[PDB]
This record gives sequence, structure tokens and C-alpha cells, in this order.
Amino acid sequence: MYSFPNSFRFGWSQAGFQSEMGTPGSEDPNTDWYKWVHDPENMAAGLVSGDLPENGPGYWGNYKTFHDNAQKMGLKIARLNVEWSRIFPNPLPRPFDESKQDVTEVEINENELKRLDEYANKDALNHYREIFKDLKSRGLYFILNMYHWPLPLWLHDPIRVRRGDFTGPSGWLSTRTVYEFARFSAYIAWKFDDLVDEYSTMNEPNVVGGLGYVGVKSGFPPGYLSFELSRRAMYNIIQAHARAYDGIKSVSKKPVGIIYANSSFQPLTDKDMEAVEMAENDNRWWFFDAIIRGEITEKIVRDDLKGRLDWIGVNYYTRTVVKRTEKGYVSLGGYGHGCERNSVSLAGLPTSDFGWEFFPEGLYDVLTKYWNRYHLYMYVTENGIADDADYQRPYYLVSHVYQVHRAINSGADVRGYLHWSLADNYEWASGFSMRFGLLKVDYNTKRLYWRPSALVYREIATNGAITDEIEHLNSVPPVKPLRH
Amino acid sequence: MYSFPNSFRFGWSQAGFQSEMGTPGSEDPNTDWYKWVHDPENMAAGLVSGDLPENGPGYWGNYKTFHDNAQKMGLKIARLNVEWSRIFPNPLPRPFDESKQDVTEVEINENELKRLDEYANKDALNHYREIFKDLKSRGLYFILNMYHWPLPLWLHDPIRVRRGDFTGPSGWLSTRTVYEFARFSAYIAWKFDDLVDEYSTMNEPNVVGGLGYVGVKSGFPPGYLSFELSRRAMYNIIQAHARAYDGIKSVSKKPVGIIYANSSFQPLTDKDMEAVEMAENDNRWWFFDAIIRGEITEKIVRDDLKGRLDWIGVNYYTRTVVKRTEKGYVSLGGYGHGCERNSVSLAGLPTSDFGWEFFPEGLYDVLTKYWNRYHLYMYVTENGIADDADYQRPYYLVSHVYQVHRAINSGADVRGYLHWSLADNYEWASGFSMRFGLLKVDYNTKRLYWRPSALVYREIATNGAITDEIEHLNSVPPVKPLRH
Amino acid sequence: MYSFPNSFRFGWSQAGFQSEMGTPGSEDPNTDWYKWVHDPENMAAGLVSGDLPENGPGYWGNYKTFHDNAQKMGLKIARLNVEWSRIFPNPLPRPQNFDESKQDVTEVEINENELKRLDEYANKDALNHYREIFKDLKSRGLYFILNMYHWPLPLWLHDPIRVRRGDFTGPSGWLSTRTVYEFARFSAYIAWKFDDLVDEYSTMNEPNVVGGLGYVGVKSGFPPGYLSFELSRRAMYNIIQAHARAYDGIKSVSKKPVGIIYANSSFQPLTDKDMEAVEMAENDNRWWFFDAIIRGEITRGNEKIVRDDLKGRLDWIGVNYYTRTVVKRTEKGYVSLGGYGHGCERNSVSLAGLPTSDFGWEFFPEGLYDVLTKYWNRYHLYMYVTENGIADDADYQRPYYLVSHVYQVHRAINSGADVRGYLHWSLADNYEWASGFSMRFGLLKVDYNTKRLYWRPSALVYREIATNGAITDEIEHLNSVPPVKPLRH
Amino acid sequence: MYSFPNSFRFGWSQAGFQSEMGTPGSEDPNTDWYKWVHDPENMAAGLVSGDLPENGPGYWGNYKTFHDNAQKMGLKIARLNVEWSRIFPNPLPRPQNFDESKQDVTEVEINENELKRLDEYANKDALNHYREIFKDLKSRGLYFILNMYHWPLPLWLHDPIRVRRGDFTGPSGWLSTRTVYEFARFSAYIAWKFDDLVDEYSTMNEPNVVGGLGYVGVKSGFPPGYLSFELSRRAMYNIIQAHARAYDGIKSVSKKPVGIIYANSSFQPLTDKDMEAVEMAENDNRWWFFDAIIRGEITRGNEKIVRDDLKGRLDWIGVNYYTRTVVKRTEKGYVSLGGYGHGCERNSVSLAGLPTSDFGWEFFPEGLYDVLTKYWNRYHLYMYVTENGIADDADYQRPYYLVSHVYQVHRAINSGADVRGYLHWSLADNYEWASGFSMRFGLLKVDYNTKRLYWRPSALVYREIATNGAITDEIEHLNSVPPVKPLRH
Ligand SMILES: *[C@H]1O[C@H](CO)[C@H](O)[C@H](O)[C@H]1F
Ligand SMILES: *[C@H]1O[C@H](CO)[C@H](O)[C@H](O)[C@H]1F
Ligand SMILES: *[C@H]1O[C@H](CO)[C@H](O)[C@H](O)[C@H]1F
Ligand SMILES: *[C@H]1O[C@H](CO)[C@H](O)[C@H](O)[C@H]1F
Repeated sequence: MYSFPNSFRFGWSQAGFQSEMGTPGSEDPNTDWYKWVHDPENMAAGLVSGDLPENGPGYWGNYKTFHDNAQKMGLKIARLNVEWSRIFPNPLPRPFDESKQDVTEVEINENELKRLDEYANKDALNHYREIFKDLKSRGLYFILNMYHWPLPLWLHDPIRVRRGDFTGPSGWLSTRTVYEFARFSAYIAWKFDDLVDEYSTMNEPNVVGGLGYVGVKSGFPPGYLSFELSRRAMYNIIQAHARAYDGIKSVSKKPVGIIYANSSFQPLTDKDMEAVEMAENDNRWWFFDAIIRGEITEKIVRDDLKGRLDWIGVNYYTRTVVKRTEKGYVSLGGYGHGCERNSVSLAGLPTSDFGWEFFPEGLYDVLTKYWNRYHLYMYVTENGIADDADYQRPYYLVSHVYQVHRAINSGADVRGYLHWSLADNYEWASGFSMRFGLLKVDYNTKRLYWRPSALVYREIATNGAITDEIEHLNSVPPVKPLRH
Repeated sequence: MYSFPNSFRFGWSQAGFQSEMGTPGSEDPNTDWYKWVHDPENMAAGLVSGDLPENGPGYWGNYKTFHDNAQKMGLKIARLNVEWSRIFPNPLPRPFDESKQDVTEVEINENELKRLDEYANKDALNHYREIFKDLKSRGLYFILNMYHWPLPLWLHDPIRVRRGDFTGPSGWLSTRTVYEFARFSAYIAWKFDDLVDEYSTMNEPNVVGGLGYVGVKSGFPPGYLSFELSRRAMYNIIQAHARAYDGIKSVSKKPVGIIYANSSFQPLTDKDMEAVEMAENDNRWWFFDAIIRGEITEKIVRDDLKGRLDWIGVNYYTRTVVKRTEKGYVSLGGYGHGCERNSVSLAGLPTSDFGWEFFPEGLYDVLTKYWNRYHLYMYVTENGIADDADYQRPYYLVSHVYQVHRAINSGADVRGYLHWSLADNYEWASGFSMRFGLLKVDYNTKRLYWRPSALVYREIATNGAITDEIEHLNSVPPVKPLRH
Repeated sequence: MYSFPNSFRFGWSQAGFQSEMGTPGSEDPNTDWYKWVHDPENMAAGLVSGDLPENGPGYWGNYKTFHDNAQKMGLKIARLNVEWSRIFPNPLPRPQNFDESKQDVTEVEINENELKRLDEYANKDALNHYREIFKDLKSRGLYFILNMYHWPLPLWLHDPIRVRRGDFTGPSGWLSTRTVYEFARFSAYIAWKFDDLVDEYSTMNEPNVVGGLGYVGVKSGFPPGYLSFELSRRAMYNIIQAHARAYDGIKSVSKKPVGIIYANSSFQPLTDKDMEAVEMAENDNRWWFFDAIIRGEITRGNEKIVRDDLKGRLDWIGVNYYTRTVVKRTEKGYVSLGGYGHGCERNSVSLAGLPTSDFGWEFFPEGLYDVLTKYWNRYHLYMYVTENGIADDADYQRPYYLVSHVYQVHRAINSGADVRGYLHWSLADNYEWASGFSMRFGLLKVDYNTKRLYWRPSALVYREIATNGAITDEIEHLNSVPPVKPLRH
Repeated sequence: MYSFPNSFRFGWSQAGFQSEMGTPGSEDPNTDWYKWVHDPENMAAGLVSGDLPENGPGYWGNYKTFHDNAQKMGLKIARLNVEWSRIFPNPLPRPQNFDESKQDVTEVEINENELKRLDEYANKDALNHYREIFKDLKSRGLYFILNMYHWPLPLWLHDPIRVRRGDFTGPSGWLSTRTVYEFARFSAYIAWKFDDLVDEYSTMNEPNVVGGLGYVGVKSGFPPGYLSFELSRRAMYNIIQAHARAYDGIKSVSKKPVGIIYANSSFQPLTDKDMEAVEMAENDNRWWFFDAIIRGEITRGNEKIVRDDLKGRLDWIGVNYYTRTVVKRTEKGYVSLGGYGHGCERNSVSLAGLPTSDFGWEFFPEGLYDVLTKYWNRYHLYMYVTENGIADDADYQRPYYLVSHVYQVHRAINSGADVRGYLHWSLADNYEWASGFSMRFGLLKVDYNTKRLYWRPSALVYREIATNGAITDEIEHLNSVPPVKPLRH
């Protein structure tokens, strides 16, 4: 048996854009992401799959079923987001000097919030309140995230930017987005504080800037390849996090965190340990040192950035193998996320439907490194596998949950594990083919089915432990019967 | 939902030789099969794996744990056998003309049973009583089978026979074995009737004669290749069944059946339907027409054979594809049981760790054909898959259970489904590598673990139905992620 | 036995950029493609592999060895290009009598005086080196098809990074009529200089891939990688008129045959209800182009016109072929299906159970017969198979790939098609564009460390074919699908 | 370049039973093997495949075509056997001065008079046909190694079904000294008849496989398939004395070199603690046999003796080699491991990640060097590589298999070993015993419907090797492991 503390919670995470649509009446056409996946040129180029999110799992209409299943599964925590575009589908009056690089302060008060109130979509706010009330009535502890990638179209036209036209709404390249984000977050906290337990400002901001402006083959908006603009987007996102933090704290006393995409960086040979550290600096610490210690880049300390974080949401799937170079370090293909789909890595480890390598030890690595650097408590806010057949998921689930136990045992303050995800959903540029659910979705009927891994998770959650009977699943899925 | 009748029972089947040994004190060295798998020449030839049954799962010592798990799984029926060799390890006095071909009668009465009593091993009888009492106390309905392949060494020395020496104890080639089998079965019924619900005389007698004397590459005792001796063994086994039936009925009023190995015979092309019928005649009907209608081979009717059956135990794994020949019919490799391990058949269907093709429709075929010919009620007494990883079993389980539902819906009287098996066990000449358990066995510690399929079976059994939530598993395991 | 006419030639095709560099002093940094593959942002995005052409097979210095092996192998035809950038590495003077705002280029006047001026700007070392290569070529008895263009443009004509970034103020490649004007002049110039060595001309290699991958299929990492339906059409329009202007230019200086080389797939119906889908696909991917440069039929804005300056500008068709495309009828028209043709997994099997190559291309030789006979029946121009081959480092499938496709050409001739040679892609491994060196198409293996060439068993098979002018009885079993059971699925 | 001595020969080996039948009038129903493979019970048990040798490649009638192709391929040596059963299809008179109960056969007197008597019983059509085959062989410049025995015994000497059934009252094959006596006479007889055509002799092909698979490895479906450690030893004991008696018999009539051909694997240690395990394996599978027939050392019942009638009966060693065997130390001795060598899955990869053949045999060329040099250092007798090859219908791995093993022979010579030729198994596909026709080892493919031979690309590779007496620079990259990524795992 591997027993968790009595206060530890098991649950799940999901995103508005990936899961909301699918039931008639749920359509939200007003985001950069909506426009982006319907774009004819993006489709012809294969940058997006051609699948459309309005044919999704339909959480907007069917949330009661989702919560029903989650309760039967013994889950006690959930992390969701509100979609910005649903609440403010229409542009807000211009507020503020747009040419200033830094946004050190955004003044928000009772009067300003009441003014915003008059622009807000009331049907959308009331519907979210209905969803969250039903969530809370199942005994689910609620982490509310403000941002999980789609921006209102009135703040970002991604096709214009893709085309190299910077005269329109430019998303994270514009301090106007920073300013409005802080206000949105204060506003939502103001409206929903009575239901919320903890807050997250944003989900994986590193992926937004990284795939948006460098990893353009990913088909993420706006898909404009520029090292310079990628840095600008990340700089603005950092400030937006700090201002959203201050905004929420002006209205609520509850914990405010952030959710971030992590890999476990691993040395190719024992000569590559420095390369691991440089990779950790460049992919992780630089960002967290900014919003925790105020350290940013000349290398300065910004007092408006310092201390703006109460907890860390750890998202984790797999490792990245690095080696030392003359000029620095490189990542290696054939490991981590750079493998063949439904095959084996260069290390002989099985890969998912998405080509991601099975490497649960990485999670222990990531949890304990954060803990040793910052001493902030953590949730595992995302962890899971693309696996429609359910072959690897039982092993994936138990192995990762074990590593969390390992992390706690070593002293790290980790307070919950939230699987990605409760049900299948729309996997961004990849469409519906990448199925991460504990529950399978038949997209024709929106009916949910329990994969055997869901029954395994029920065992874990109901008992607050990896029980004796399922302990063998803390191992690598046998590769011999699997595709190579 | 697929709901079964309120009286339908879900459970499991297991064999004494495959599951009993493994705990110190359980060793039974006195069978043909024990001798056969320890034989140095058999080992060097690769006819047996080299694995030894005394290193098994240890049901003899650990039966309470097995039954505990079965109860938690919601099972309500079990079929086991007593091992003949445990009860009579030593030769019994010669009774009876050994050169007579037919055994039409074996006289058994109270006095003869008391005489046998004085030869019986009392420790073994008392231990079995303890096992079965504990079984019944979990609310398990009990089918007791008399014979599941091992014969006492004093009735069969398989190495002598393998060597072409017929002067020793010759197993099913000798009417002495028939005579003693009838007495053993009456004796066991006499001892255990208060605990037993239904009886089976024997398990898969067709496999005993077929692999014993024709399919000699299987490594079944005595491994002497002879069409003639295979017929002789089957003739004696048939008579032994009829005499065991009469023996049990002299002592008990309870239902007496038999458990038999079935394939579903399928035509290669639509020109091969007659070939299917000939295959069914040669592999199935000839045997059942003997013990039900007394029809045997000149083609006669034996009154001592007629009507000796109350129910049919249907064992089923996969299909056999046949085609018409000039001289008759042939079976095709690349389908059914003749496939590559962990691969796909010639029809693109996934195969097991044993190379057996996924074909659940065959079970409906087999159930309804028996029903339409004889109108005897049936149990599915064996059905399962060699699958250590648990990749295919959830699908295999739900799909086959569905076909049973299909059979009932069409009118067939089927009263239970017994999965092969509750836990991993010693798979004959193949050893421990073929793992059929709903529970995984760690052979070092004898600890049992729940594979995700066990949690799926708990759903089925507790509800008496394939529930809505697991209904997607009534499909073929996706082949793309699997080895080809 | 499958015998070819006595005049039919077996050989190979090769491209300057893919094969020239690798030997000391061979480097040509002055193309869009060179800049494109060295670009740090393109590298970080994985648009390009990170392999660099300057570490290539070194034909620039080792051409005598290549030619030696090709002669040993009994080859009798070769098709090569001159790299524009090596001849004119620096810009030429903005031309007289030229309006950059005019959509159409109906004429480009080139005379002996203009040619003599151009000659002042040409790199003489490059010109002399190419003469040395081609002389050596002809000395082995190889018939020579000289192609003018095989993708890289001089940087002074195209800065692809600028265009990638959405900046159209600089040199914009096929988006500019200046490039059309200069291409015409370049082709006339090369013909004027090399006509004593050339047997037949091609203007261009696969223009449809340049426009298509450059401006629509941007995940392929082709320059300038700017996603735009509108700009893809403009590039294709300009490339069409460039072909016509180049044909006139070559004809002003030469009597020899002038063709074009084009990328083809065989369009195949998913079900028997999809035959119209195939015809629409053939219209959109093939006929529209050739009806323009043969029949002068084209669309400019919104109208279907005939341009007398485009009509009749083709003497022969270079058929490039690898695999099929499976199409199905839609409400809005037709779509291609993944899991067939070039959209399969690498080293696997297609949805039809046919083996795929290192590049994920489906084995489908019957498509070649389909393509050759369709071109024949529509236009009645003679053709060459100018590119056919497989990415196969291990040499598992190539022996089958080669014999089978060569059989399909024999079948095409038998049906009446005028097909005059077969040219394998390629003699030796080379630099496969954005994919780098890992895609190995050679009959000969290249060790990139030593630049040594090795005969794959397929090269020995090809020698049998070429020396005999036939698929001989002894190798005829190779006219079949590589067995799939021993291969990866 | 890897060059061989000017006297080294490249060729092939072939067996009568596997290759002769298939043409009208070639049938030879009079062997244990023939009866064994037609047996209904053996068929139903799947001990034999159900394929029949009379539908084979037809060397009996088509030998001129085989020889034609072998000469085209530049081969210069061949090793064939005569089938005993074709020469003596009927029993011979029970012999004078012979006690069937004696364990040892120390002498078999054969003189000219006895030979002339035997000649009265020999089938003359068979003898003349073999002369015609061998004359044609020699006329292509092939050096001829004639082997006396390659597994089938005349039925009058062995009824395998009777023995399978445990009935030892009939003709019992290698379990009877009568078979030893007759083999000696047969070999002297064949030498007496064919010595003008023969260059070197072998008595036997792989006697260890006959005894081993016949009496222990019974799942292999070899005759008589009677499982007995004791009878395997008796068969091997008799086969050893048969070899000695045959050597004396041949020497009574011929001056030429007389050797034996033997099945070898390379024993390899699982871990570095297993080197003694390897030596014990080499003792039990190899040295015990050769110490008997070279040094006269043997065990009879319970004692280690020297027999002067066994000592020195060998002039050369025929090395047969396919793959390795991995062994590990046990308390009781040593064991072989599955997942390496010949115990792998077909068309897959071994536990060491090395590719396996259609037969499930692991690619391990370094084992050949190990085997050749071990024999050399122990006995200092010259050797031939008499069997080496791969079951590979598609020809994917064979080009690598061939070049790599041929390299390992070059390495053996370089180290000092006297190795005088390499003979591929085999020229053409044939009947692979209990496996039937599906295991295809030919450099040439056989279509069993027409009996036509086809050159696999490996045959072209072999022609390069043989005509040059070298692995040439051009094919030297084949001295490597077939890439596993494109193959089935
Ligand atoms: C984390 O990863 C999952 C699986 O890829 C989804 O993309 C989420 O939105 C992301 F936050
Ligand atoms: C039925 O089959 C199973 C799986 O092979 C076991 O062998 C049983 O003993 C047999 F009855
Ligand atoms: C045709 O295809 C080959 C191999 O893909 C090369 O890319 C050539 O340049 C192209 F023209
Ligand atoms: C050596 O092996 C080959 C291929 O396995 C044939 O079986 C020969 O007869 C044998 F001697």
C-alpha cells in the first residue's frame, strides 16, 4: 500500500475550449483559437486537423453527467477555467500608454468592476455559476483557472499576425492584452469567490509563447516564426500573471497560483549534467525566478513582479534528454515527446498515441526540484496519456501517482493529483484523435464510457491510496505485445 | 445494458494440477502429468517447458485468499476438480475381464464404497472438504468435476508408453482405467454430495485423446503417435463417462454433465459450408451422439451409453477455419488457434500471448448449435485469454459475455459463465508463461493482484449485466497499437 | 523478357544543389535555399533538418567518379541542371523596357548583343567547371538533357526569410515578374553557351512543387514558407510565363527540343463512385498547367482566356513519378486521403497493405502506366520518365521498386505511348532538401565522411537492365510487391 | 578490398534429396526420409509440413541449367552427394564374416572382387545419370567435392515409422552395425566408380544433426523421431565408426583427400562469468566428435579409451555455420538460452537486437571466425566452409549475410587458418526437410510450378565476389548488420 495524507485530493483538470462545445447552444465562435482551426489555409497546410471544436464532448450542456461520473469515481478536486471570450465577446472601450514596455500596476476598484459588469455576458456568467454550483455540490474542491489559451478575437486576430500584419489585435504581443487580462481576472474572482477554493491565473504560458512563435509546425496561433516576438510574448505574459495576481488579491484572500508545462531534463551520458542545469534554467527557473523573486532581463529586480505566487501547478508528461554542445546544449529526438507514435523510444520504453515516452521518474524529479528551490506547495495539475485503447493508461496512472507519493515522502508539499483528463476532448491542432480521457467519449452521441483505467482510478481515489491489489501497475507497460 | 436472468451465475473454473501446488506441503508427485513434466528427455526435447507445477500459485494452502477475492469480485459459481491421485495415491487390488472391449456395467454399492474408503487418503479428503466448505460459505454455487487430465501413476506410466512399451499401466488405453474411474466418481460423490450442486464427470476428454496420441508436438502424455490408439483412448473415455454417470447417480440425485473443448468451425469461402458440417461431425457430434443418443462405431446403438448426460459444459476460445478438399476437409493455419503469438491473424484480428485469434461470435455459434441439436441446458465452463499485460482481456471478457447474452436471447438455456481463470496457473506443457488470470500471480510470493479486467468482471458480476458504462468493450481490441 | 526499343535509354537524374557541394571549394552560399537551410529560426522550428548541403556528396569535385560508375552500370542518358546562382552570384542591371507592375510578360527580347553583355557578368570559373563536367559526361556516351532550374534562386532574386516574415519589400522570388524576365535571359544565355554539348533541354523541374510547398504546404519547410492561397496562384502564374519566355529564349539560340519536368501522382478512386473525383483532381493538379503551356489556356483573375504567347511552348514532357493519391468525392468537390500514397507512415504498410518507403511513400507501380498513358492520350507529345525512385538506405525494396516501374514503362510503350527513356532518381544519395541527408535515394550509397560511393545490390540489378536494354528473364520476378511479412508494419 | 588467395574457391553446396526431384522420372521413393514425409500420422501431427520432395526444384533433370547459372556467377567449386538409395534401392545379401551383436566395427574388408559383386546390384541408370551430371559439372571448370551421405538411408536399411512406433525388430538405421558395414562398402564403391571425376571426398554431412534431431530434438520432425538419450548415443557411436570405415574404404581405392562435413554453432558466453560454460559446450557438441575420428579418443559404456581403428581418419574439415548459441553456467553444468542464435522468432529481432531470418536464426557473422580459428588451433587440418547461408525469400538480409560471412573467412585466413573455399547454401531454393519448401535459401529463386530459376540481387553480389576473388570496394558496405528499423520486430 501507498497511502496519501488525509487531506490529499485526487481529481482531474480540463479546459473550456477543449471540452465545453458539442451540445447545441454551446458554440463560442469568438476566440483566436476558434478562428484559427476553421481557417481554410491552416486546414490545407495541415497545421490544424480539420476537426472542429463545436463537435466536441459538450461539457457546456452535459456537465451534470461529467460531475456524476467524477463523484462515482470518488474524485474530490477539479480544475477548470472560464473562457474569457464567453464573458466578454465584444471589445471594451480603450482604457494607459500602449508604447510603454512595462505594466507595473493596473488600478482596479469597486467602481471599475461595476463598469465592466455592464459589458459582461450575463447568460454565460449564469451558466458558469450553474456549472460550478453543481461541481461544489458533489464535494469537489474547486481550483479556478483564468486562462487556458484562447483569447477573445477582439484582442487577437491570429490570421492577420500569421500573415505578418501587426496593425491589428496582436494578442500577447500587446500590453493592451496584459491590462485587460488583469481586469478580467479581478472581475471573475469578484463574481465567483464564494464558489472558488484556489485560483490559477493561467495554464502553461510557456507553451503559448513557445509554440505560438517558435514551434510553428505545431499549428498553434498565431504561428509567426520569430525568436524576438516569442520573448516579447513571454515578457507580457509574465507581467500579465503578476497584474492578475494583484487583481485577484484586491478582491479575495484565497491562494493564487499558476500552472506550467514541465519536462524532466535528463542527461544523455554522465558528461551532460551541466546541460541538464542549463536546460532547467532556460525552460523553467528563468520564468519562476521572475514571478517569485522578481528577477528578469540587463538583469534587474522588479518589485511589482516579486512574490506574486502562492502555489505551483505542475503539469508533467515525459522527459527531455539533453546533451552538452560547444555552443550550449541540445535536446535529442527519439526520447521524451520526440518519439514515434505507438512504438518504443531509443531507450526501449513504450510511447503513447502521441509519441510520448513512458518515464514516470521524471515527475519525482520535477516535484522535488521545485520544492527545493522555492518551498511553495504544489498540485500535480496535469498528467495523463493519449491512449484510446486503454493499453498503457492503467500503468501510466499508477506509476505517476506512485512518484507523487515518493515526492511527499521526501518532504515536498504536494496536495493533490489531477489527472488529464476526466473525458476525451478536443486536442488543439491534433483534433479529436488524441484521447486522454479516463472516460471514452462517443462524439456522435456524447455518451461517456468507463475505460478500465477509470475503475483503477476509482480504487485509488476512494481509498486515498495505491491499494495492495493494484500495486503491480507501478511498472512499465510490457513492450513485447505492443507495436514497435 | 445487457441484463442476464436473475438466476444466471458468473464465476470461474480451475484445475487441481494447474493451481493446487506451490505452497509447501501441497506436492502431489503421483500422476502421469507430474512424471511427464519432470522427465529429463521430455525437457531436453522441449516437449515440456521445464517449469514445474510444485512452484505454482498454491491454491492448496491459499484457497481462502482465492475465495476472498472471488467474493469481492461478486462471483456466485465455481467449478473445480478433485485430483484422483491425491485420494488414491496407491494401487487398488485388481477387481472383471480385461480383454473385453466394452464396459457396459460397473456394479457399485454401499459395501464396495466402504471397502474403497479404507484405501482413500484421509488427509487429502479432509483438506478438500475444508476447501469446499470455505467455498460454499462465500455463497458460491459448486460444480464439482471428477477428472481434469492427470491419472494416478499406478494407472498410467506415460514414459513407458511414450517409449512404445505397452506392458505397463496404460491410462485410457486400458478398460481397467474405465472401471476404476467409475468407482472413483461414485466414491467422491458419496463423500461430497452434501457440498456439491452439480457434477461433471470430466474436462475436455477430446483434448486428452487428441493431443495425447496425435498432436504429439503439444507435449501431452503419453505422446505416442497413433491414429489407432487415439480412437481406442476416446472409446474408453466415452464408456468411462457413461459408467461414471451411473456411478454418481447411484449415490446422488443431482445433475451430471460433462465439459468439452469446442472450436467454432467457419468456412474459408461460401463454398465451404459442407466442410463446416463434416468438421462439426468429426470434432463434436460423434462424441455427444454417443453419450446422449448411444450412437457409436459398424454403426450401433448401445443402451448402456444412451441418455447419460443432464447438461453440457461449453469450453470455448476461438474459431477454426476449414475448407473443402477432394478427400474431405482441412483446417487452415493463420486463423483460430494456429496464429503467431501477439500478432494478427490472416483476417486482421488480434491474437493472444498463445497465438489464439479474437473471435467472440464463435461462442454464439457453439452455444446455439448445441442447443438446437440436443436441448440440454449449458454452462460456459471455460473462456479466457492468455494475456499477462491485460491489453486484450477487458475486450475479450465483455465481448464473450455479450455473445452468451445473445445466445440466451435466441432461446438457448445457458445458466452461467465461468471465466478461465480466477488467477494465473501452470499451463501444462507451456508452463507458467501463459497467464489466463483475472488476477496476476507473483510466483515468488504467491501474492494475487487485480488486473484491470478483474475490476471490469466485478462490474459485470455485481450487476448481473454488461452495464452501460463498459459496453464499449464489446468490440475488437484496436490492432494498430498492438504488435503485428 | 521485356525488351525496350533500340533507341530507348536508361539513365539517371540529379540536381545541382542536392549533389554538387561536399568537396573543398564547391560551396555556393548564394541561393534562397542555402540561406533557408542555415536559418536559425527554421532550425529551431524543425522546418529544416539541421543538415547542411555543404557536407554533401561532392559531385562538383568528384563528378568523374560518378560518371565512371554510371558508365560501368551501362547508363546512356543523364539529366542535370546548372545552378543559376553559380553563374550569376551578383545582381544584374535593372533592365531596359520593363514595367514591373504589368501582370503579363508576353515577350522578352534577347539578341546577340544582349547575350554578350550578360556574358560580362557571368562567373567564368563556374562556367568553365560546368563545361568540364558536361564534356566528361558526353565522353562516356551519355545523352544529355540539360535542365535550367531545379529550385534554388540567386539570393539577389529571392530573400526567403524576409518573405517568410511577411515583408514583401525585398527580392520576392516567383512573386515578381523581374524573376520571370531574368529566368528567360538566363536560359537563353545557358543554351547559347552550352548548345554544342546538349542533346535536349528542360526549362524547369517540378514548378508545381515550388509554388505548392512554398506557399501552401508550409510544414514541408520549403522557402519562403509563407502561407497564402493567393500568393501560390501568383507564383504559379509567373512560373508558367517564365517557362514560355525561357522556351522562346532557348529557341532563339538553339534548334533542339525544349521540354519541362513536372511532379506527378496517379489519382485513384477510393470507391467506384469516385471516378469523377479523379478527373477533377487531374484537372486541378495536372491539366490546368499543361493546357496553359501547350494550348495557351489560362485563368487571369476571373476569366478563361487564350494567350498566344503561351500556346505551343513545349516539345516533350518529363514525367516524374513516385506513388499514387487516393481521392474521394465530397459535396464541395474532392479530397485526398491519408494512409495512401505519400501520406503514409515511414517503413510501414499503407491502409491498402502496401509497403511504404523510408519517406512514407506507398509502393504503387501501376500509377506510372496510368500517368504516362494519360499524358499521351491528351497531348501526344513524347515523354521521358525523368524521376522515379525510392528512399531506401537498406536497399530492401528498391530492387522491386526499380524492376516494377521499368516494367510499367514497357507496358506504356506497348500501348502506343512515345516514351524515350527512363531516368532513376538518383545515381547516388544526396541532400533531400528540408529532410537533409537521411533520405537516401541512390543506386549508390554515399559515405558522407569520405565521399566514397558504394553499389547497392539494386545498382547491380540496374546494370542488368541497362546493358541488356531489357528486364531479362533472370530478374523478372522483381516485377512484384516487396513481401510485407518480413518488413516493419 | 578484401582479397583471397589465388587458389581459394567460391561455390555452393547442395543435397540430393533436397534438390534432385521435381522433373518427370526423377522420383526416388526408397528412403526413410521419403517415407517419413509422406506419412499420414506425421502429417496430422504437424511433424512434417505436408510438402513433398517430388514437387521440388528438379536438379535431376535440369542440372545443366543449374550449372549454367553457377558458371555465369563465376563459381569454381561445388559439393554434392550421391543418394545411396538411388544406387542400391534393393537390399544386398547379408554379408560374410559379420557378427551383428558386436558393438565395434574395427574393420570392413573390401577388395576388387567384392566391389565387382556389389556392381551386380547397383542401379545402372542411376549410376550413368550421376556420371552425366558430374561430367557436366567438371566441364564448367568446377572443382568437385563428392559427399557420400546427406541424411536419407535406403528403406531396406531403415524403416523410420516402425522405429518411431517403438518397434526395434526391423531395419533400424544408425542403431544397427549392419548400416555401418554397408556404408563403408557403399563409399568404397562410389569412390571406385567416380574417382576420375572427384577432386575431394566427404564421407558425411552433419552426422550430429542426424543423431541429435533423430533421437532427442523430436519436435523437429526428423526420422525416426524416437525420444531416447541412450539411442542417440548409440546412433552417434555407430556413425563415428561408419565414418572411419568409410575413410579406409575410400582410401583402399583412391589417393584423394577424405574429410567430413559437420554442423557448427559459435558458443558465446551470456555474461563474462560464463567462459567455462562455453568450453564445456564446445567439448559436448564439437571436440568429443573430432577427438574420436582424429585422435581415436572415445567413450564406450563407462571408460575413456583410444581406438587405433578410429585414429587419424580425417584429412580436412567441412565447416557448416549459420549462427551462434549463447550459453550460461549452471550448478549442474551449462544451458543454452532461447532468444539468441537458432532459438529466435522468425522475421524478428533477437534479445540482442540482431535481425533474424525466415527460420528465426540470428545474424552473427563473427561466430564463423570463432569456429574456423578454434578448429585450426586444435587440429591444424585445412578446412572449407561447406555450408553458410540464410532463409530469406525476399532477399532483404542475404546481401549483408553473404558479404559479412565471406569477410569473416578472409579474417580467418589472415590469422593463419588454412581455409580453401567458401560454399554458399545454396545455389537455388530447395526442399528444407520437415519445413518443406517455405524456407528458401537460394541465391536463385525457384518457381516450383515451372522449375524456372531467377537471380536474386544477392546472386549478382555473389557474382562480384567470385569473379574478382574478393569483396570489392564497391560492395564492402555490405559487411554490416542489415538495418533493423525497416524490418519486422
Ligand atoms: C496539457 O496537455 C494536455 C495534453 O496535451 C492538453 O493539451 C492541455 O490543454 C495542456 F494544458
Ligand atoms: C481449457 O483451456 C485452458 C487454457 O488453455 C486450460 O488449459 C484448461 O485446463 C483447459 F481445460
Ligand atoms: C523529385 O524528388 C526527389 C526525391 O524526393 C528530389 O526531391 C528531387 O529534387 C525532386 F525533383
Ligand atoms: C545445412 O542446413 C541447410 C539449411 O538449413 C540444409 O538443411 C542442409 O541439408 C544442412 F546440411
